[PDB]
Amino acid sequence: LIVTQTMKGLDIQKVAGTWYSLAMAASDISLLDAQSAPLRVYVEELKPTPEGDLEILLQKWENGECAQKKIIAEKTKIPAVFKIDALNENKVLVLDTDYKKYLLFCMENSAEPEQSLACQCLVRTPEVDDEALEKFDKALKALPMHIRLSFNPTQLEEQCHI
Repeated sequence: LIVTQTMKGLDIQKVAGTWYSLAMAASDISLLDAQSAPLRVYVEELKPTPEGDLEILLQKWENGECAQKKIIAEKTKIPAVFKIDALNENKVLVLDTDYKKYLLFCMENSAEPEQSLACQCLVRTPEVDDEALEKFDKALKALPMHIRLSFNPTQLEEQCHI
């Protein structure tokens, strides 16, 4: 309810497998600032369960080391929207995907006021996808982002993007 872009007809089973966090954007600079900033997470694999929840394997720079983490995004009644438990619990939205090349998604808080939001362009291969990046930029102009990060094919192949 800042993000009002979801993918129609999402088949969550088809997002299974390998992904690369080619680009990231966020509403607040401090969310993506340093290696260890809170939302600087690098996706490695999407694992939908048979019951339709979404597990996410990612890397996070935790204590001077690139750490391995597993999150479960629980399904909702909207197939493009998932929910994560926490103090504040946060929605994950799938904005758009072709399954085979790119997926765009955003993470937001239920706050108020306090927009607060981060989005990624995920790609299947360690390549700069011009088309994906255009679509990411379109989805973003509707949103109030203040930091934007981009990674090259060498960094994409490194734990925690170098």
